[PDB]
Amino acid sequence: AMVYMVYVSQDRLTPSAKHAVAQAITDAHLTHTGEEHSLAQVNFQEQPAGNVFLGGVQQGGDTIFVHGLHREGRSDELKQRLITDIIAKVSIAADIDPKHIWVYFGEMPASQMVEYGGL
Amino acid sequence: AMVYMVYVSQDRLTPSAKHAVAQAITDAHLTHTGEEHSLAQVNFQEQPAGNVFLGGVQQGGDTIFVHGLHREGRSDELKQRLITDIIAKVSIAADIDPKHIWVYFGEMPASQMVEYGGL
Amino acid sequence: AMVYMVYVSQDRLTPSAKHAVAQAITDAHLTHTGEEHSLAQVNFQEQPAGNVFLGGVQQGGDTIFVHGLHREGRSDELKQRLITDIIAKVSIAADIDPKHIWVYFGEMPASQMVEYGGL
Amino acid sequence: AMVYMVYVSQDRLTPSAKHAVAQAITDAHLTHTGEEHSLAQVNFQEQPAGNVFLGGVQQGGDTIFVHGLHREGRSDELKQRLITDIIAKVSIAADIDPKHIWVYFGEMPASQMVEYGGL
Amino acid sequence: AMVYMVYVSQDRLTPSAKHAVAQAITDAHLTHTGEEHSLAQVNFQEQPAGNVFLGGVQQGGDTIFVHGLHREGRSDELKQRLITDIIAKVSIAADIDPKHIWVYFGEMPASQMVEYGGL
Amino acid sequence: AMVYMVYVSQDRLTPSAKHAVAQAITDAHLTHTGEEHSLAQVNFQEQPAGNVFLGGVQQGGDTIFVHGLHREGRSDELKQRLITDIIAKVSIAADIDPKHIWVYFGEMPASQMVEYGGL
Amino acid sequence: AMVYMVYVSQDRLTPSAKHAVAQAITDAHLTHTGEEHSLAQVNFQEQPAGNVFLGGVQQGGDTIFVHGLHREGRSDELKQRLITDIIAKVSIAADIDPKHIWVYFGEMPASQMVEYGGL
Amino acid sequence: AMVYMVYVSQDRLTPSAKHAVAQAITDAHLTHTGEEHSLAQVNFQEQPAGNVFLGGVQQGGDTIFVHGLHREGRSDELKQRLITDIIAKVSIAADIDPKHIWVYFGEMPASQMVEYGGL
Amino acid sequence: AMVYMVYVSQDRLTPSAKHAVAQAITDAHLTHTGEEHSLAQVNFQEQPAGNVFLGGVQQGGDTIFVHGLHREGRSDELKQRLITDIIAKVSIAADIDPKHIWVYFGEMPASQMVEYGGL
Amino acid sequence: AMVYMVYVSQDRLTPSAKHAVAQAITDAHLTHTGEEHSLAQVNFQEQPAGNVFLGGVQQGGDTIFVHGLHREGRSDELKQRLITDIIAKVSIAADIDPKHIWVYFGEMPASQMVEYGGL
Amino acid sequence: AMVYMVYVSQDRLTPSAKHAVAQAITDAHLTHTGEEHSLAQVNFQEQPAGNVFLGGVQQGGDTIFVHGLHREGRSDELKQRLITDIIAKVSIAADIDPKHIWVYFGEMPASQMVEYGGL
Amino acid sequence: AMVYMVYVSQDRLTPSAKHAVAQAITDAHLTHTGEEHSLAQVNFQEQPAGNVFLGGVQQGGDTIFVHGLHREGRSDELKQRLITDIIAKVSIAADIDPKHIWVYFGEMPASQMVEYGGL
Amino acid sequence: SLILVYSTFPNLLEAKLIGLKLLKKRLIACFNAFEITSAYWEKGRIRTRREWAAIFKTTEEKEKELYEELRKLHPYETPAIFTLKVENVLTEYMNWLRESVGSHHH
Amino acid sequence: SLILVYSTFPNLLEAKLIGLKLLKKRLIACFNAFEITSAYWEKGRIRTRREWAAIFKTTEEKEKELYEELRKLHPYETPAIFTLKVENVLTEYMNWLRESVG
Amino acid sequence: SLILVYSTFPNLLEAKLIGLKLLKKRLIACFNAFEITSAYWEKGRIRTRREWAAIFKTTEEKEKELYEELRKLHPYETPAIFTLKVENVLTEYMNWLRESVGSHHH
Amino acid sequence: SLILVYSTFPNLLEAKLIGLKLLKKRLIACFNAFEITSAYWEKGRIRTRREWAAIFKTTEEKEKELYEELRKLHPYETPAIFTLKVENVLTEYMNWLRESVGSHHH
Amino acid sequence: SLILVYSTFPNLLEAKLIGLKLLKKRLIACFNAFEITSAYWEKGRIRTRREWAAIFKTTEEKEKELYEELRKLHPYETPAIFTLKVENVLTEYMNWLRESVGSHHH
Repeated sequence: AMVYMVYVSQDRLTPSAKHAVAQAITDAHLTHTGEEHSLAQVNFQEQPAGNVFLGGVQQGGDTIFVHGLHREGRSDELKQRLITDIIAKVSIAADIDPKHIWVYFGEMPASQMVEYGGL
Repeated sequence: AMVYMVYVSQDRLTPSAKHAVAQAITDAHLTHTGEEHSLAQVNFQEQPAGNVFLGGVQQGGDTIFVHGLHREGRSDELKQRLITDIIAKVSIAADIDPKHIWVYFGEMPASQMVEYGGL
Repeated sequence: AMVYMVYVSQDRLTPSAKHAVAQAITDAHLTHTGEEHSLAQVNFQEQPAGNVFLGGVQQGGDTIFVHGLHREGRSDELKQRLITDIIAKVSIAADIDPKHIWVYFGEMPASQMVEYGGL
Repeated sequence: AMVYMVYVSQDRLTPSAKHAVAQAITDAHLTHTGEEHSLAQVNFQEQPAGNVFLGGVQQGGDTIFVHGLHREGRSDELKQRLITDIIAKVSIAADIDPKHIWVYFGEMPASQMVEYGGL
Repeated sequence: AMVYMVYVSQDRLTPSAKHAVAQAITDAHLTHTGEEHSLAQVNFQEQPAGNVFLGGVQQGGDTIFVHGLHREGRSDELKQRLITDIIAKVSIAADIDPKHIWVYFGEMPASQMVEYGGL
Repeated sequence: AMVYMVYVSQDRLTPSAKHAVAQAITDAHLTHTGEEHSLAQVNFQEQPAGNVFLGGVQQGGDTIFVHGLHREGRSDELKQRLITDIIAKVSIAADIDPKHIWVYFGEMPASQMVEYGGL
Repeated sequence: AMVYMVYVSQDRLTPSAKHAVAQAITDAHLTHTGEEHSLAQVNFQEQPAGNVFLGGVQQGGDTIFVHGLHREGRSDELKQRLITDIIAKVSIAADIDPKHIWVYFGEMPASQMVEYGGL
Repeated sequence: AMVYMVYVSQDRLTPSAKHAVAQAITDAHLTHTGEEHSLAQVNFQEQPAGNVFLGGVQQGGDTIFVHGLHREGRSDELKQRLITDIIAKVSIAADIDPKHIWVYFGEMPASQMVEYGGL
Repeated sequence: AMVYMVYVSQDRLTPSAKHAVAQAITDAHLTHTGEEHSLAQVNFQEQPAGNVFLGGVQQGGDTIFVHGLHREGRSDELKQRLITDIIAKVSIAADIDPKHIWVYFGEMPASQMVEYGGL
Repeated sequence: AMVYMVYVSQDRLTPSAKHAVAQAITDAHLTHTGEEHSLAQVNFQEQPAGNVFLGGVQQGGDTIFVHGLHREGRSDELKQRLITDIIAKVSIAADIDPKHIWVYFGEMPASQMVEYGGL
Repeated sequence: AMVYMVYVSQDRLTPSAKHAVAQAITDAHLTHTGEEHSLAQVNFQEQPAGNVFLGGVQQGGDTIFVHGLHREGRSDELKQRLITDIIAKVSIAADIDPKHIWVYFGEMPASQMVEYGGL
Repeated sequence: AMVYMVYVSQDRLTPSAKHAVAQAITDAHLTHTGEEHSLAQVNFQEQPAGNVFLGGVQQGGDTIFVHGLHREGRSDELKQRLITDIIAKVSIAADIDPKHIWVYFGEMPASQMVEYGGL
Repeated sequence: SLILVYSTFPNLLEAKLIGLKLLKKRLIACFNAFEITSAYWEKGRIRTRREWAAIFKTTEEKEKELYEELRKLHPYETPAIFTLKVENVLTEYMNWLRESVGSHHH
Repeated sequence: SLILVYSTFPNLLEAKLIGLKLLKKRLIACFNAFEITSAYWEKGRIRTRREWAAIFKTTEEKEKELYEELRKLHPYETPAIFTLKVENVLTEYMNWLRESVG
Repeated sequence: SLILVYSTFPNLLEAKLIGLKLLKKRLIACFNAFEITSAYWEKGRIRTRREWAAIFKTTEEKEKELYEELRKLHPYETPAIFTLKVENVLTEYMNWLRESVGSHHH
Repeated sequence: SLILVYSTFPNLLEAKLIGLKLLKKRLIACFNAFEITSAYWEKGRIRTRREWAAIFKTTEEKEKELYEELRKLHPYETPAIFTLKVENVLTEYMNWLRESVGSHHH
Repeated sequence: SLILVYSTFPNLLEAKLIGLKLLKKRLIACFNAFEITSAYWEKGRIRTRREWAAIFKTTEEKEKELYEELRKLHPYETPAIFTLKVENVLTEYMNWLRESVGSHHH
């Protein structure tokens, strides 16, 4: 049940686009992990357009940055397939160019990742 | 002086509830680290209700996600006690079900963590 | 092409100030990494003033927290210089007391950091 | 779903005693691992009395050797408690002096421990 | 020339079934290792039915536990393909449901594994 | 007080031959570990002739497989001397060709090896 | 049988106080290590008062520095408890304020620590 | 608050020279470590001249051996600079040729170094 | 050029015995290390008889503790031989029972060991 | 821009054969690395026929030994595919039996590999 | 006394230019290692012009490739200074553009590097 | 089937001398590795006399440099004996002062050393 | 005067959450919780379990409300809850205890 | 039109070598190789084996020469060699296909 | 002509901040800072200290303003500040320095 | 007498190559190079850069040739090059300096 | 007046020891040492060396004594020693500098 912070510009994703992007990341997570139970978090962080700079050049509202926070111990193969699936599914679900999508994965020991209060 | 990013929904925490949650996290930090000098940062990140999805399910304004950014080198027992205390104290301070609270701790070498400009 | 999340209060940085800060962070990234091409991302995350607590004390809108997400492998010396330059350059660009600037660097394997869709 | 090979002398444990020992080992595995489902294997390996030598001295039928095959990753504290509980619980269940019980734990990566055919 | 301990209930495998199960494990070992010379040991350990407990429930004579003792230094890929081949071939050779087959692999340094007296 | 599982064929070792083999393994253990107190366990595991296969070839009752379970931390030279001594001394004590003797040593942290109930 | 170098000022401890301090350290060593019989060494190193400087300030005869030389492998918890017990017990035995006691533990491989000539 | 054992010959340093040497080492420690207030200990160990042998040759009273006991984690560069500063500053303070000064640094985990009783 | 601190009782070694003991340790160091010319230091630390306690028992003047401070990197075999040679040679040179000799070796990185001022 | 030393007998490769062998190794390097820019070095080392011995038997001029010097950090998969591609392409380009081709890969840290003067 | 293999083209370096290049590499080696005794080996390996290919492009007789074979354990800063000095000093000594000079350093344990027959 | 590059001056070794040296190196490889089959490569690399510099001094044709490229995993003891044997055996075979023989061993993972085309 | 109410919990989090709730409602003055291991009969055999015990300190006037609240909050169906009486207590500590649950907070 | 010829090989090097030889002989214009695991009857029992499969693409007029040369080069004595016909194919790709093999 | 003004600082950050501030105010054209170790008398004995030195380059017209502003910003009570004169400077570099502080404000 | 010519370079290699070239041409007696960090205006904002500074020592007779050679070799378009005069120099050192660039080498 | 005296040394310890001896003798008020890399002709070819440079700050009246002592202490037979002139100095710094080497300390 790991979390994906999804950084996007306000008004770029309608409530249904958010739903699709969320379902896309969640399906990818389920597919490549062995969770069986669907418990991954997608957390949209919206900011006004023009708050993103690429190479010093101010951008519109097209960029999407997904910061994944994962338990450590998964193979490079698995992580590579998950990132690739995220790029493709979000590209479709958001009707957006893949070049606008960045995905970074951070890893932590499972013992210091607590979901649903640990209950 | 570690940093706790606290992702909550807009209008879920009043200014007094924010102070009490921040006081809970900071008190827990002092209690378990032994700083003696209270310097930790709590940085509230508010988003509209509906921006959080759990297993694909859009949420109301209840979920709280604490991302703690810490220096490495602390024991596993200290971190688990600190996480448990954060869940319990925030649950009481925010009048919220502990199942709505997620806590993740990421660690970095102390050399690449600078607070108060390093002065 | 690392990512710098920059957490600031709303209305603290004009559009031209945001550009000057983003330019300062990006210039420093180029300077110290030696990358020939400017591809780094500066991503501003604005919140209302009063959402930052230091030692349990609510702050105004003068705090700046920079969370840099970098590929691993760079020396301690390089990271130290880059952090110092970010603090100094941002202090000038934003006309802000350096004691108000915090900088944390997190590292990840390069193979799980995908910019521009990996294409 | 670890495996506990239990080496005992023939006719030392009645069918109901074997059940009581197996229950004691399995209960302790559940207790200390926190697994929600009881899937551990207790596998009794009976030999005629006189096949165990201690310090070169032939023994009767009172020796019990438990060889637990576990996934790696569990803390030293957890393993210590689980071993102590196996000794205590089996001593009661089998009505046997605890000085007659030996317990060795071997660890393997989880990816090369396949239970129930991996399905 | 590593050894597979195969734990089974008495009368569950006829002398020809033992031959088939032995040929199955040996072929799998040859296939996935580069031995060229066939020297792997299969060691059947028979015990009366009802000596196996799964989750505290006494079993009939259908369960098969294969404990592989291998030189360390083989890749996770190779070990995964070998286990899978063992499950399938033994399932056929013994005419048995795969869910009844457990396979654990232990690993040791080659210097402390001596076959055929080391001659 | 390590454990040596000795897998032999039924009726291959008389009660006196069992004592001499156990005396050989135990003497070798004391000689090379330096215990001073003789406490090691030799646990004979007998199976009917024909249960051992070598490269697919069913054997008579000659093969002997010693699985030594040891604490970690002993030198490579000590272990190789101990293995060599076990092969040679058992060969003489059991009147058996050394080519019929296999010796494997597995190692575990001393904390998870309890003998004589730990008392 | 570890060594405790105990640096104290000439005339601070009478022979009876030396006995008491030595027994306090030796009892603590016995308590927290598992050794059966007492073999640890306490080696008092006396110097004239005024030879100790703390933060540049010349002290009197009321400082005690215990340098313990131990084999590696003991848990952090054990070392904490043993240090705490030394400070508390020496404080009583020497009728000295605990703030005057410093304790440092250095660790070596057991193979390069030889007591009683190695005989 | 590290410890410097300083081995010198009786009568080589007057009390004023001891002060000067102690302050030189303490200042150097302050300089190259970041500690705010002076807490490091300098512990002079005097012995009669002739107790030092170099390459088998009995010396006079003009040798100084500084054994510094430090917490681990400091950079090689810092330790080099601090050693160099100790030799240069003690040389001036003791009016002694630097070739007569030896300096060794030993490192321990900070958890097993307790100053001022840990209070 | 390593350092040997040699803790002995006042009056136990005459100056000629000190020479003999010092040369025995220095010769052994020369023998087992490859160094060309003799540079190792032997530093006698005398204390009144009765300052040594073994298992809580006050000793007389016939105990010797050799604490050797060495650079890391030497083989276990070399260190064993050198320790053995020190005990045997000091035993002859001091006409003392070897059981009265203890020898501990501590190791440091060569970069933080400076002899002869580093010149 | 890594280097392949290619050891061959004089007159075995015409100037055009050298070109083909060089283009073969360079294409393989480009294919399996992500250089984009073609900068790998092929360095032919010619020696008279009969200078190569295999198993003590003097050879003709058919043997080709390729010593690759590579930056460390590439996966076993990638390195295995590159070697295989080198064997095949050189076999074609040189019209030579694959059994005559040896390929060893050495690896170094990138910081101590400088191409084109580092400019 | 490390070894520098210097791969150059025949007739590019006169006997005096060879001596000056060898003097440059050796001087740099002494300067940065601190040997004091000049013992390093420079071994020129000449091949006909046209045997070097860069990105598939056949070269003239200009390219120089230095393969330095060194003991491990030297700092990254020392190696980078040595490489830089080799490029610059060889460029001046050989009147060659630094872009024609490649320098690779490989490292080995000192135990498996024997010079001058080890005598 | 490791590779021994042997760097010698032209005309220093007759065809029969090269054979005797190659035989000596190959015999020593077999002797010390225990390989049943002789597959090692000895590869002579001849250069005109005067291309070797030692301490900046040009040499005649008497220098021999052996660069052995080995699979990793062999003990230090084994490598030490093999190097000593190469020096001794080559000295006799070539009738050459052993002070003229240098031997360096480089190690690589076995999976990236492909002999005989991997077939 | 002072009473001590003892209970046990399946983990630290459950113990702390309940203990903090009781403090928030001003029903206890403080708790002390410590790790324990226990055993008891359940479903035909002796079970062993690692738990957390807790001592809740309060005034005897609050005992009945405390029992009723603890019962509604406890994760166990039939929790251990019992009271130990105190023969004597330090005067100044009793005053601190009394204030913590005083009516002025409500 | 386009024809596909399928075969398996004991390892990637063998598949790669044979493919590069057929491309050098202009008998094929492309091949796609991929790793497989297979099972079949050999020594009176089902043998399993990890192999590499190869799909060779060429024009129909080259089928005879492709079959015969593949048989000469193949390490297996009785190798799997069979052809699949295609119903359709991109025009531009066919043109590139015909030019590569002539 | 060109003037060089030298000063030392307790750490890199302080040196950088002041140099960048002086650039922002168009009081200097450039600075070069480098790590030093120093010694001097302070409080009865010779102190050793790791510092950062900086050379600030500007025109002689700016020297008075530079001294005043540097003293206002410096962390040290009594800092080292002194001026070196240059005998010659590459013409085009002197033109670059002058423009950097020209009254046209760029 | 002695002059010092100061310049800066983008990296150590460039600094050393140029410094060795100047020695090879007998234009300077020696150089001392040290690592620096710098800042200056460029393209509308204050830039920061890590560099290597170098002090080239030579005779005043060589100054003009040195400036002209350094200008042709420098990787920067508008490099910093300026001269500091020396008030005094150790006699024997001046003699060593003079010999290093003496006409007898040419 | 303030003067700067420059020299180079083979290592840090040699630089620091001489610098501290000069302060002990009240011949300088301060030194700033920094690591350098150097090159110069020696024994027929250009040598490169890692060194430490030092700037010794003192008053003009001390220059002759400083030269003579620095010469006697230096590890080099022919060391680099030369003086730079200062055009301006912070008045409060100059007074601190003069007191450090004043006659009252002797």
